Amino acid sequence: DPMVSKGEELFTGVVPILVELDGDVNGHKFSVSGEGEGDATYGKLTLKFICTTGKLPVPWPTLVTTFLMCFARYPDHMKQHDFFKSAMPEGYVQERTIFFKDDGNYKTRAEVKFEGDTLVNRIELKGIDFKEDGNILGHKLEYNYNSHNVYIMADKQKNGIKVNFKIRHNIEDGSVQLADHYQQNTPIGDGPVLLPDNHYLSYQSALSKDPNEKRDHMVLLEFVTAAGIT
Repeated sequence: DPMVSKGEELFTGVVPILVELDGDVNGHKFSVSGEGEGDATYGKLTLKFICTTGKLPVPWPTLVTTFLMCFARYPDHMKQHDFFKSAMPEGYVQERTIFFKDDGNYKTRAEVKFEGDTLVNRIELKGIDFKEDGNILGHKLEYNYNSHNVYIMADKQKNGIKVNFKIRHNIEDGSVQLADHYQQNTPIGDGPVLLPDNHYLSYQSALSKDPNEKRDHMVLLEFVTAAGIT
C-alpha cells in the first residue's frame, strides 16, 4: 500500500524527538524542554524532560500523558489503522482536557510533526481550578506510573480520531488521584489519512531520575503497542 509505505519510510529506524511545553496552572507559569528518541518498530520511547524555569509547580507524573502516539508499534495486521503515522510528516494536532477528580483540570493543545529529521511535539498547557493544597499543587503524588490501555476511535466528521481514558495516579497516603482524559486529534495537512477501526494502545511507562542532573527533571521510558483488532 503506497500510503502504509510513506509512514513506514518515516518511522523505520531511531527518530530523534524534541518536546517543548509552555504551562500556566492557576497562574503558576513554567516551561519544560524534552529530548530523546523513538523507535516505533519496537513501540519504544526514551525521553528526558527538564523544567527550564526552575521548580516544576505540579507533579511530573501529571504531565506524562501530555509529553507521541506516532511511535506506537502497530502489528503488521493493523497497519491500515495507524492514523498517527499516516498524518506525517505534516503532522497532527492533539488536544486534551484532563479532569483531576475533586481538583482542577488541564487543557492542552499540541502540534506533533516533523522539523526536518526531528519529530517535534510543541505544547501549550493551561490548568485552572486547582486547590493550592491539593494532590497536584500540594505535590502529594508518588513518582511512579501505572500501565493503561487507551481506546482509539474514529471521529469521521472531523477527519480524525477521539481517544478517551482514565489514569490513576498513586497518592502518598496510598489512595489514588483519578485523571479522566478526553482527547481529539486532527491532521494538520489537507491530504488523506488512515481512519481507524476501534482499537487500543497499550502503554507502560517508567519514570526515573538522571543521577547527574541537578535541575528539576523527569526521565521517561515508555512502550506502546496497538492491539484489539485480532
